[PDB]
Amino acid sequence: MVTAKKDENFSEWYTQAIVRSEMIEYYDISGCYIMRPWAFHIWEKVQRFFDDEIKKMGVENSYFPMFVSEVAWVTHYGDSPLPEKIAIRPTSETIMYPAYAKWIRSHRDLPLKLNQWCSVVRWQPTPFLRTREFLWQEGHTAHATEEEAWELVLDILELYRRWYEECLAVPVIKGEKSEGEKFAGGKKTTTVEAFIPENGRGIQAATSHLLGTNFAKMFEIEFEDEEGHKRLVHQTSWGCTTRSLGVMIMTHGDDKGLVIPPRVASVQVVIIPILFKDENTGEILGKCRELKTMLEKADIRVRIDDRSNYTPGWKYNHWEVKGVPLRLELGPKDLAKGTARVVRRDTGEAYQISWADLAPKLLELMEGIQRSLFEKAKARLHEGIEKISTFDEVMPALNRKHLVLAPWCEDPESEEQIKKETQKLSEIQTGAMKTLCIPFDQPPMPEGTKCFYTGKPAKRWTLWGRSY
Amino acid sequence: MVTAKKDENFSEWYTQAIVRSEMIEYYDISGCYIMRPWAFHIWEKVQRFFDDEIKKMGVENSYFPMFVSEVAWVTHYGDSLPEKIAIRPTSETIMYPAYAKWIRSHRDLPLKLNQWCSVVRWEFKQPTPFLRTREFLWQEGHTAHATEEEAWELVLDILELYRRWYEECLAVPVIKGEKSEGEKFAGGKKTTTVEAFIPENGRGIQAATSHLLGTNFAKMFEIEFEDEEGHKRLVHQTSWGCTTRSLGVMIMTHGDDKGLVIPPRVASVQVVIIPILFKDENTGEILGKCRELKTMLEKADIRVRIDDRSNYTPGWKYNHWEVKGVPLRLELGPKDLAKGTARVVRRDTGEAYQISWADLAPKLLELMEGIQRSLFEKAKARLHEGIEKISTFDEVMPALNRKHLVLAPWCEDPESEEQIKKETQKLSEIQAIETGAMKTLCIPFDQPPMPEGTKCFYTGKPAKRWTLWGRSY
Ligand SMILES: [Cl-]
Ligand SMILES: [Cl-]
Ligand SMILES: [Cl-]
Ligand SMILES: [Cl-]
Ligand SMILES: [Cl-]
Ligand SMILES: [Cl-]
Ligand SMILES: [Cl-]
Repeated sequence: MVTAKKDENFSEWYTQAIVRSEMIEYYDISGCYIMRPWAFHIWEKVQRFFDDEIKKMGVENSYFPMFVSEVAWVTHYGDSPLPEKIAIRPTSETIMYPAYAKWIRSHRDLPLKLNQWCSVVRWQPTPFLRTREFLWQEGHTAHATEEEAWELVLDILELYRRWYEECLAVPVIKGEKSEGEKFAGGKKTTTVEAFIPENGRGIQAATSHLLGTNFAKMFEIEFEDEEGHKRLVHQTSWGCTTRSLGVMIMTHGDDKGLVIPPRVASVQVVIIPILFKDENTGEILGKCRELKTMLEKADIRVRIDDRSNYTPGWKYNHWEVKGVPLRLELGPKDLAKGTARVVRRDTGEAYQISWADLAPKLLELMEGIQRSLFEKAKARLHEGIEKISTFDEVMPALNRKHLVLAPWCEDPESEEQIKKETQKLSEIQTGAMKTLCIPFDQPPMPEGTKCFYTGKPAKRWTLWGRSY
Repeated sequence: MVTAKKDENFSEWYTQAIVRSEMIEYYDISGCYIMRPWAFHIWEKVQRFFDDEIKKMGVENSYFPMFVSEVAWVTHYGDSLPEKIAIRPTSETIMYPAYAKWIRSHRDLPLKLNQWCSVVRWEFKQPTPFLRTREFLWQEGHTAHATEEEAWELVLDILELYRRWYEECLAVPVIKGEKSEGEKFAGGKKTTTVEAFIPENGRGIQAATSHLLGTNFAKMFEIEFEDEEGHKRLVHQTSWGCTTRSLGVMIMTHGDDKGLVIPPRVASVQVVIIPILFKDENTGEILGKCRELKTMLEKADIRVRIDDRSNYTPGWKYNHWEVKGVPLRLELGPKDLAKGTARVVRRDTGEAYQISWADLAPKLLELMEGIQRSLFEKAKARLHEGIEKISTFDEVMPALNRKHLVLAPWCEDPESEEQIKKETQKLSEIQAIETGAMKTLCIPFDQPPMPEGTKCFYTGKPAKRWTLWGRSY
């Protein structure tokens, strides 16, 4: 059972929700966690979804060593030292890019498209959101042209929007990072941003980089043009991590614990046979098994919780804290009437559905729930963004736990100034406010509109806020 | 092109085939390889098949951390770490303290976990991709049950999946069996196995294992639960794993002198379309029909690739896809455009078929089935031809020298195995003068009859069970 209130002690509510739903287990190296089936199976769903979509695009998977010759060093084995100290892979570029130079010779070798599903390590932790060790996906492509490369960068970004909005039901905002927030080696970084109302922080959801040609020049990734001319390749890289799970929990969770969007739920309907005195139990258990079969033929994912060592009441709370969307109760009365009682997790509403009507009615409720979760979350995000024009509007907005959309000249130096300044003021009253992205969806920029900070001509509207 | 002959130069053969098929790239750290798609997608398909099957059993996936508090130590970050930390040696050290916390009552049982991941084994000797590597991919399962009976049952269920992984997906025949006391897992009580055979060097190779760990691990980590009557019991555990070795085994089993032969059930591309074009001839007539034929074939779920690359001849493409072991090649030339047919070539036998465009999808599904059945049947016939049923130790060296295994009546005494290993190691060296040790591979589940007085082929003590021996990987 979850006792901490989401809107009162947020970090405590969160720890409760993930721990009490059996998603994680804690561990003696800080920033490292055991990922349990309840969390891992949800990751399987999005992984499957993304994997299928990238295969449609002709992307292939592969696996690279975790060892190369910033860095973390394996220097000893036992007590004997290593004749050469071997590095754990800091980043994949080190290995993939030499290999790309050797595999690419002609335009006939392009585009080259590889992805990896693996875990990675980094070196003040929060489960899912910021960990020393996570699962992710990372893709690296090589093209003959920038247009082709750029088209892939956006296609992936669109898949990341889908992963969040279609699967996780989390609304996200597409945009470019500032010069100071993009990948430093790369030409151009696109991103997806989410928002956590309860502490008003923005959080980067996934990223898709147009890397251009620097790494190609650096690793001599070169190809023969159709006319026989030596050209550099145009590269992209992209990734999305198990952070996405964090955001989903934080977005849809309520006081009773997890709420899982049907489209990614391991168990969509849990069936709970009510036993009170042992005269009707056989018929009841038998019916449930039939309903499971009937529902499964409609692609519904179902688990009968017929464990005899637990009460009906214990089962409700259990499947509620785990966030199963739909609970179906079948007791002696329900059996006699030919019906089942169904309760949605998002709202608590209960329905009495007759056996024949069950598949279509559950299919429909799940769509209702999935959509309802997203729209509620979308409404919240819009409610958390304040359009503003002057810097003095900023601190009052951040105290409302809101983000801000403001006209900015896009001067990198101004962004550092803005970071420092907002940090400084937040202390008097980290607290810093930084660019989250410059949205693809730009409102109009009336002529002569000034940057909200420097007074100079504003170039574009920028999403700002406190951040993870 | 592959230049080494599979039975004359087996190792060289194997090395050419994996590289020229573009299954792997080489890497500056020895025993470490990049696994390119042609290889990795075969891993993807077996993983899918296996992961579907264990979910039906209630096994659930999880992810345990790669680092911990014979070990490889990470000591610095840049130029510098306070506690020297370690790449996870086995998974038991992290997993079993967690099982100890998770298990308290009979209601918590059974507990069935699995992990898909990469592993580092630091000691490898001489490196060969899929066979002897620093890093590999695997799955490892770990369960815990109220009774030994239930766990044992799970062990055998898992072993059955391992037979299916090999025989159904990779068309590799295997033999289920019990390991001997000296070949089993040290700490466990019973260990079952799935063995394969490599005709070209006469070696057996362990394909996968499923262990009845019993309770000694429970005792060591204090994984106890309370009985349904309040008594503290130790859990009965299992574990089981299957690695990328499965692929090296598939490679060895079906390959021939032109290169790889990949079973249609796991081939990344099942049907390569090869437009009979030359440089700057393209008029769209050939590519056009090729694309239509592709679309038509994917409507029957055939995995299809057109090789439209402009700067290679058809002959070079024929060889390139043969080396890669694509099961089926479909050739579309001007002549075929004129006759309303395609010519398709079976990779496994060379046999060619003239097939009319409308017959292609049903005739190709049928061919792929046949290729899949044939690969298994021919490997199974080879497997049973490689096994000699014997009565005494004398018949041993001659059989080893025919690159075969032996099936012998054995008393199962653990010291005899160590002896049988030494003697054969010694006799092999004698011949080298003018490696070689023979061990138990398994005690097969499938027991032929055992007449009343039958003696142990080596000690003369009365024999207990028939036992499969051979030289080994
Ligand atoms: Cl938090
Ligand atoms: Cl899935
Ligand atoms: Cl990346
Ligand atoms: Cl924070
Ligand atoms: Cl070999
Ligand atoms: Cl194991
Ligand atoms: Cl088939």
